[PDB]
Amino acid sequence: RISAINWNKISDDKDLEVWNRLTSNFWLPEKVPLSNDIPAWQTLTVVEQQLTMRVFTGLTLLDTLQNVIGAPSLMPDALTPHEEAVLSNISFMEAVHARSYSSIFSTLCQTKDVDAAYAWSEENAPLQRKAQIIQQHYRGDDPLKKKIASVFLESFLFYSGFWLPMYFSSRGKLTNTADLIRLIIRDEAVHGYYIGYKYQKNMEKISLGQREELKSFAFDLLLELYDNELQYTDELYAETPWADDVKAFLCYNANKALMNLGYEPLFPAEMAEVNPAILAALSP
Amino acid sequence: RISAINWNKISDDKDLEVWNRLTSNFWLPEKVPLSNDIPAWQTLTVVEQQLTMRVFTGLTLLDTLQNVIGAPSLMPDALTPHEEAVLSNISFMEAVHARSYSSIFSTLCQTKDVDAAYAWSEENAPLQRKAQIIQQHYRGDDPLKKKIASVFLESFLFYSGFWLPMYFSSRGKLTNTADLIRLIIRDEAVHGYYIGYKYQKNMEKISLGQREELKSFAFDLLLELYDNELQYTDELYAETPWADDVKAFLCYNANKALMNLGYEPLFPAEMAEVNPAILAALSP
Amino acid sequence: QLVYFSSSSENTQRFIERLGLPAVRIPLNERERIQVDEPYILIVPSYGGGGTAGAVPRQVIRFLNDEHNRALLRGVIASGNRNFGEAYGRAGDVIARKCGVPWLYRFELMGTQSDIENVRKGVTEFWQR
Amino acid sequence: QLVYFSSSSENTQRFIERLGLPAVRIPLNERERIQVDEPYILIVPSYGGGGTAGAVPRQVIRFLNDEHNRALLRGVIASGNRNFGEAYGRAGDVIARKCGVPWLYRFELMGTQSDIENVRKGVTEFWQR
Ligand SMILES: Cc1cc2nc3c(=O)[nH]c(=O)nc-3n(C[C@H](O)[C@H](O)[C@H](O)COP(=O)(O)O)c2cc1C
Ligand SMILES: Cc1cc2nc3c(=O)[nH]c(=O)nc-3n(C[C@H](O)[C@H](O)[C@H](O)COP(=O)(O)O)c2cc1C
Ligand SMILES: [Mn+2]
Ligand SMILES: [Mn+2]
Ligand SMILES: [Mn+2]
Ligand SMILES: [Mn+2]
Repeated sequence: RISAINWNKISDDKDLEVWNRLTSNFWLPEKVPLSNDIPAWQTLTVVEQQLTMRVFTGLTLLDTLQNVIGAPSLMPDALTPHEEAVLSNISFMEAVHARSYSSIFSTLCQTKDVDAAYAWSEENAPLQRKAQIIQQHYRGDDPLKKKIASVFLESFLFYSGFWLPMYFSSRGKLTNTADLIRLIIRDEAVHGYYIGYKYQKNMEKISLGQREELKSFAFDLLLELYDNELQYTDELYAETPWADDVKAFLCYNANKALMNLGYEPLFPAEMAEVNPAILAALSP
Repeated sequence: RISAINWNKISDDKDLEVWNRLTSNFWLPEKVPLSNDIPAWQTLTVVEQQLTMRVFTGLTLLDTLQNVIGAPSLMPDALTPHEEAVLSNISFMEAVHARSYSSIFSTLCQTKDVDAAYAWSEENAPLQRKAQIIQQHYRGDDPLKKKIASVFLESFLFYSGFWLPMYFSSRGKLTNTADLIRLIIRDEAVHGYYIGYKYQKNMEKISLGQREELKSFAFDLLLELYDNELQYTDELYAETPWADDVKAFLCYNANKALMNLGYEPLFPAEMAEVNPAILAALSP
Repeated sequence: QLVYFSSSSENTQRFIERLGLPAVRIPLNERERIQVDEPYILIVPSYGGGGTAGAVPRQVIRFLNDEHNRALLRGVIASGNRNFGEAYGRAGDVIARKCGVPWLYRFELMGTQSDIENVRKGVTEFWQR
Repeated sequence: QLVYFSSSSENTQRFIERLGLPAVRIPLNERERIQVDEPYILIVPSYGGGGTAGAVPRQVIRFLNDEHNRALLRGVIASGNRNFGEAYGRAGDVIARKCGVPWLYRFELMGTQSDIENVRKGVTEFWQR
């Protein structure tokens, strides 16, 4: 039944390439000096603090989903035994991402306010719908739809939350928290690339007409998740004037998620004009 | 279905203890200078080289089994969300262990000799019988038996292979390979401890009648795998005079595997008296 | 003209296909011949690993090791992803500093319509000066 | 008299039960403090890495920090696992070095029958000094 894995008998060179990239980029939240952000956490308003905790409690839920259900659901559909091993790394690192959010709470935040943010996330309708839609495709019978959902979640949907530490970084606030988030972002950039690459490889062994159906499904799923994420952004950033800037950052990342899957960008330049300070926070 | 994980709301302290120990002990085969063992490798006899490759091809199969089926089969039976996250690390590190054997092959060995050793492993009856018994319980519907099989494999059975790098270490040969094996052993000691601990925690919720049923099963399975492992040792170490010391080392580790599950050692002192040079190689 | 490299994922390949301009590809196979006669701008993706970052792909190095190819190089465009931080388009400036050519443009993945528009206008104005 | 610590896994606890000698346990609860009156040997498991980066459990540190208990310490026995290399039973020689007491014995997990018999003979012979 089970055969011994041979890393000197590589079928797809990308498997080894991504294995080496992900494993050598290993990190833990303890390696980041988060304690240096306490003086900066003080200067933030109650609104900004509340927004911060609600963002990370939301991201904790979705990273837990990727760890428990997300990555493992892709394993039976792996083309190579080396892909199975790479997915084991991906699953583990999702637990590291989710763990790192608790490290931010433990260092900077008060237990009372954190528990309130957890409760706020549980009752939030757009976050729960997002979780449900993505999870339903993971439990489905279509291997390719699982890959679409995974790419859409962490190459696009996550950036409604990722925007905040990037904005604080440009204002010179919570720089260490932003560094930790950039380590997560660096992981997800490879995750989306790899899963998207394996999506396109599996698209080669299906009919021309079936490719057109799945292209239509992808843009349908994107726009369903997009409409939901607009509501999620409105409810999160309600007490701030940043709503429009996050939505432009969403459209920008939505295009990148489509490019990972090998599709044309859907959103035009005028809808995807991100504040230059956010882009500079990504790439210094 | 999915709840947001909270590492600041710990149910069982051991989950965090083991998470911290396993993650902080992260390593890769690339971090070990395996190429420095080339001179020592070339002083070995054809018998010794052949034995080394057959040992590591056998361990590759079993570690691949642990990555693909072993650790994932324990996930649905987890007591806490934190146990699920730790099992994600275990599963990934099983893939690292299997990958490290190929790193040894690529560095020291000839390709046709490695392929011949892989073929030998495929046609070896005791090795395949060992693989079938362990997978049988993994794909079964008794969660407690999966934990028993997992502890017996890597706290007991693996050591018929682990003996050799420790022997070479005692004679001052293949020291870097020995250092790599000690990193695998360091992982497996915690793996067996944790899985064994969770086995004991799960047995607190069942009747006395079922505990005695599982105890009788555990000892019967141990003797079944042991008798088969003696045959595996005889066939593996046929061209050497080391079989008797390997078997003594097997009985020593079998007692440790039982203790991880909370059972009394079964093998007496005279059967488990390991050559002190092997023990010194394990703990300098 | 244009010379480019693209891995089996083919992000840069799809960029060139959507660009429309005539271009020659540096072969994906390691041991294949590649020579150009007309002066060119190079388009490279980045592949930086960890410590000793080999951001420039092996095929691009083998291509630039040729003295005839290197002499006709005039500019470099970098492909990649902003999510890699300071390593975004790392292959661009590495070749730019080694070969003494200017680093012109940086884009992500297969490039947006804005990236295609900026390259078309950037390339044509570059050759006329 | 023996003083011992054991975690929720209770490997050291099971060793003491099989030993057959009267022993007082250092409370698993960190808030609880205990005092002994007779001279004793201390039996400790090692927990280097993961816990507090140190080998000695926090409850044992609190036990020894009490000047009353430390003065009655006569010897130490370390528990652990040989698979941890140089760190095997490292809690023993840390307490032995810091308090100036002899490190008497090292054993693994819940201990073998040889370990039990060696500790039985060891302790009985020790208290004639
Ligand atoms: C292992 C690996 C390393 C990468 N390193 C970088 C990098 O350092 N900087 C960057 O901007 N992009 C980096 N990328 C992203 C690629 O450059 C990007 O996906 C590019 O569009 C691929 O082009 P291609 O498909 O034509 O080869 C990396 C991708 C992989 C798989
Ligand atoms: C996080 C962790 C760290 C450990 N570190 C060591 C160590 O450094 N040296 C050692 O010999 N054993 C070490 N061990 C093994 C334990 O000391 C051993 O299992 C002991 O029997 C536990 O006793 P207890 O169950 O009564 O607490 C460690 C175990 C864990 C879980
Ligand atoms: Mn993630
Ligand atoms: Mn991911
Ligand atoms: Mn293993
Ligand atoms: Mn293991």
